[PDB]
Amino acid sequence: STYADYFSAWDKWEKQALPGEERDEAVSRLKECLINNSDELRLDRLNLSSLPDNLPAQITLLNVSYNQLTNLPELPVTLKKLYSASNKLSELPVLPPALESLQVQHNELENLPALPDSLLTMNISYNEIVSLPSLPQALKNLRATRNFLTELPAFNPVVREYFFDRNQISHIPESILNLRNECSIHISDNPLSSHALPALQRLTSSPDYHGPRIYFSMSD
Repeated sequence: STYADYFSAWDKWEKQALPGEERDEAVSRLKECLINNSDELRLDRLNLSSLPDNLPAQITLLNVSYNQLTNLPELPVTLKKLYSASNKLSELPVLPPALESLQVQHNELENLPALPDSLLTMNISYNEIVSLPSLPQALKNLRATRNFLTELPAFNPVVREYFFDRNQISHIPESILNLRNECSIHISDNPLSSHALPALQRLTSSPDYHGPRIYFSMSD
């Protein structure tokens, strides 16, 4: 993509702004990013209902959080960090092959696309997701609070944190019990069996307990 191609598409895109929509500011930022050949582009809090199709191809970080987006365009193949939290996305495009961070919390997602093996961190909290695709083994931080998952996924001592608070999980599987002290699993506010709380209360506070750190209620 050439210089006139970019300025062209961005300039036309800016023309169709609603009142209150900061596409002017967005284009300034787009132009700044291309001129300086920058790795980062931040278009957060610009009241945007969409993005122009052609983002700068060299970017490694894209932040479009806090807008009113409904869809994201195809993403730069080079992208390592995508923040698009607090929008209205109903689905995500295919993810850049080497993405390392995915922050899409507070959207309207129902499904996730395939997750790159490079993924290290993801927050998908406050969406309407019901199942998870296969998880990257490299993944160390997954926040998924307030979705509608009906079960937990199946998982050297690296620090690992899984947040599944406020889902629809009803079964604590034996696979949790085989994780070790380095994994933390947050599981409060799920429709688990009446018995799960006191049962996990006595299990985890025991003198001889080995197994993941489990947070399983609201201090109850």
